Amino acid sequence: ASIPSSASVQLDSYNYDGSTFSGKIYVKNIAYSKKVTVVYADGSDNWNNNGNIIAASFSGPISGSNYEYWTFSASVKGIKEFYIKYEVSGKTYYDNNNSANYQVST
Repeated sequence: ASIPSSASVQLDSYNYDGSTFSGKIYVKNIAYSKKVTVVYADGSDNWNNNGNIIAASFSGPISGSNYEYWTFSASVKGIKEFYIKYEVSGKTYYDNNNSANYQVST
């Protein structure tokens, strides 16, 4: 089957409660030196020409497909919007709704 659809990467899911972020990601292995970077926007709603990034960490290869599987927990004090970036030591892409921002269910 063909996994890629949105981009090289697609957001799996994340959780929230009080002030807590816990997120994991579903992305293809292009090369090896990859660095997955969250950009999740503050409780001001969207970036004021800023770049609030928090690096995600790989958990392991996704058994059953040619993809990798990323996880991390974050202490966020105020979030509202976001999009996750796929930054590679060769390329860069974006997983972002359509062309705007993911609204965080707060």
